[PDB]
Amino acid sequence: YQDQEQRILKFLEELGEGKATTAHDLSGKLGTPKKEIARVLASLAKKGKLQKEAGTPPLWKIA
Repeated sequence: YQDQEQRILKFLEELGEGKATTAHDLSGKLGTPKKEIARVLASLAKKGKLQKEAGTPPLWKIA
């Protein structure tokens, strides 16, 4: 998608392609609100391409 996607994509690849990340890192770099990152995360996962590790390890996942 527009820059919106180009950003999130470059974010994960900026730390490590094929890995996971945390909100503190997302809202920190992207400078976006936790409400936004949390929305797109659940919205993208709708297709099954996104993932969110909701357990012991506080962080999301990749699909």
